[PDB]
Amino acid sequence: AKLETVTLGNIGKDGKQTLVLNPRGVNPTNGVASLSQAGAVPALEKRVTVSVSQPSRNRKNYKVQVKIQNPTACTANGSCDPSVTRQAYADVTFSFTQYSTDEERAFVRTELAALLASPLLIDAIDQLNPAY
Amino acid sequence: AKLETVTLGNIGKDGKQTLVLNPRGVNPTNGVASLSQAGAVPALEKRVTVSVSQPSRNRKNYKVQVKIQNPTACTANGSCDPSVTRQAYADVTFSFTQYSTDEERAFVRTELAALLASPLLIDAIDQLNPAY
Amino acid sequence: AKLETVTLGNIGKDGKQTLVLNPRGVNPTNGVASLSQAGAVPALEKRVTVSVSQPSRNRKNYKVQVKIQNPTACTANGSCDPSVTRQAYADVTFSFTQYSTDEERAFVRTELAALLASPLLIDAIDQLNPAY
Amino acid sequence: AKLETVTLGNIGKDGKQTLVLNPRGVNPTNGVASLSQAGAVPALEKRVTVSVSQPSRNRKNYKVQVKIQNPTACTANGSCDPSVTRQAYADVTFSFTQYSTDEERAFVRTELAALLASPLLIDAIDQLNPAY
Amino acid sequence: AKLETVTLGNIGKDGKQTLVLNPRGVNPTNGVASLSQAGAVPALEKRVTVSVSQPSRNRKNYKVQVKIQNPTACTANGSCDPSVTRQAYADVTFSFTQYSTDEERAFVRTELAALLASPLLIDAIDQLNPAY
Amino acid sequence: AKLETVTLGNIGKDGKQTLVLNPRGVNPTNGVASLSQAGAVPALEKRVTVSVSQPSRNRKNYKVQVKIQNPTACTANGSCDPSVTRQAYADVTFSFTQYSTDEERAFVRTELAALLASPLLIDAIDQLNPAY
Repeated sequence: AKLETVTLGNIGKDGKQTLVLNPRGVNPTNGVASLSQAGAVPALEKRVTVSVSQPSRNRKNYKVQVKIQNPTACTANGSCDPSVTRQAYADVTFSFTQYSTDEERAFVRTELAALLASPLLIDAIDQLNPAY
Repeated sequence: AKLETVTLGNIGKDGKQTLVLNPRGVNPTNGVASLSQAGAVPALEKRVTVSVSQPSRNRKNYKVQVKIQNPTACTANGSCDPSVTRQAYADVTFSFTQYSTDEERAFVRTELAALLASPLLIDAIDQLNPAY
Repeated sequence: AKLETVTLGNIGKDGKQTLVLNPRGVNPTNGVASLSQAGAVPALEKRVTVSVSQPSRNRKNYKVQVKIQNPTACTANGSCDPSVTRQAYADVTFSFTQYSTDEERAFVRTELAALLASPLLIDAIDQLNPAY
Repeated sequence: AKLETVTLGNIGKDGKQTLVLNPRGVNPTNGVASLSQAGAVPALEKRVTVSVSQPSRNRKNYKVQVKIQNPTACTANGSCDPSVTRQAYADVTFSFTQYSTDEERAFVRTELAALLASPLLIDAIDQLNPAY
Repeated sequence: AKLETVTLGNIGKDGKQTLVLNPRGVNPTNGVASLSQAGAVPALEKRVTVSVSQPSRNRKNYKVQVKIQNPTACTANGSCDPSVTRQAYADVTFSFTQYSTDEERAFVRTELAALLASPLLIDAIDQLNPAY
Repeated sequence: AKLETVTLGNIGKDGKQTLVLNPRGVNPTNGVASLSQAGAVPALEKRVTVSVSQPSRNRKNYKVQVKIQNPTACTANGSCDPSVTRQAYADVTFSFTQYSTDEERAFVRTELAALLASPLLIDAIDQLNPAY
């Protein structure tokens, strides 16, 4: 996953928007990759970062974690710089056995995408209805 | 949200498998739909569970939570022992406030579908080649 | 009361408005039904929910409770998303004996509607005058 | 509010009964009108009481409270014993702030009159068939 | 397993009666679902109650249960409630180990319904006559 | 009243299979009518046993006890003689008072068969789907 700029799309309710994730770098002090759209004023921007966690003396498994930050930045007309008055997010953790293969890990990755793209979760997220 | 049979296509590293979930009833303590996999034993494998919390606690926010359970077998016995041994799994939480826009929630959802289609996230999971 | 969408009307001071209550679902963790108009941004919306309480080892009777939420959502022109700066409500509890019949329960239900629709309460609610 | 004789028509499961209340005086401790039912003994049955609180406590809000008392008899004795035994009742509170709009208060009131006319609330009370 | 309205038929001594079971939801502290009868008075109802339990450690097995059914109502010399005595009861549970087949489960369910219909039990139960 | 061979058709998931119980006399330990499946191995696996008792001094209630056993044997890798690994069964009882008669017994056993055949129990048992 050697970082490179990737444009993501089919975004939003209609699946029409795109976003661009430009690597900013990888933070060596915590094992976290970071890419963003824009970035002139980071507080106001959408960001995606990924942690890397390997098996260890105190870790039974390894992880890939994606942190998704989606702020809403507002200012009233007549004023200056906007500020974030909402922070929307997602927190995606993948966790796997050291004896697991690519196909099995991929099932979890693609099951997630296929299911989040399915009505059960589309409604759980857009309508926020109780499972029912 | 509303539960109905879910068919998930284009699954796995090849993008060729199909999974079928059966959301047949919601847990009274956790608000969790049991998305059983099709097949009496396979149902326990590749199982997913889903709950949508309400802003009923002093956080004043809510979370849509999907838990993906993918334990797998290693060589079942003639005694009808499934030999389930190893496991892959994921925890994905969304992680919004009460004033959030449905469109923004949709972006977060579709952005993840897009991230799961990108080498920046895929290589780190299927080939376990992290960001750099 | 198998939930279905119902339009309510003769609403407001003149008895002219209507509202639509679309089931969102029933929360199995607390026995509470929920329906609303709209819902894209739940904090800002009118909602009606109903609890169900049955006789028990620690309950002498059974109840039907209706919770009515009527927020006032405001933003100033030139800004963004409105927020609620008023929460108006009603809390309606019905409670009955296990030996009571439908007619008796209906008397309480229709007595309430007939009386809330009568000047004694119309003025108690719109004018907020002391009983006098 | 202002008290005068109240006639409530279209009462009961059939919508055919008429009740008559007599709001003849307000309780000095609770601010409660005694809406006596017509008839010296029937007055005690199907009795309703009403009070409008003022924002005189550190809540800075107020409540219109109506209490419906519908105890009923089972087979009076020749000794002139009314045999009142079983009871149906309701407590309805409105539950507004000092800055509320009269129109919004009217909506809450009329919305309840409308809810009491809907199967979503009726079936749960008259047939005791709750939401689902 | 959505606990929606259930209609039964072809029942009673001559197989000619019908019954609609109207669910009232599930007890939050007891996994058993309950379904209401057509009677107006709760104290007189013959409620159907149902549960599916799926244990892990402590039992490592599965259980499904239904509770049946009715107290007998009557009056004599004047009353208050036409009161009921439990007279007609049955209790059916299903039990099996983990990882069972759906066909195995189906046979136990269908075998019982067939056994109940069969003369050896349908007449033996009516008469309470041991089969020898 | 009499012991007889039982043929049960239209059973199993598809409602098409037939099971046959060969009579096996009486067990005078408990007054149990023992019947078992008509085959060399089913004789060892699959069986139904039944007893009926009048009230004991500790009941004032008649009892019917039906035990349905449908275990599955598996052949371990090294066995010649397969044995039961999955002991599936059902526990079926009835209880009636000393003043109950034919209709009380009839609606219970016929309502039970109707319940077993209902879509709620078909799904609750065959799939093990909780009624939520």
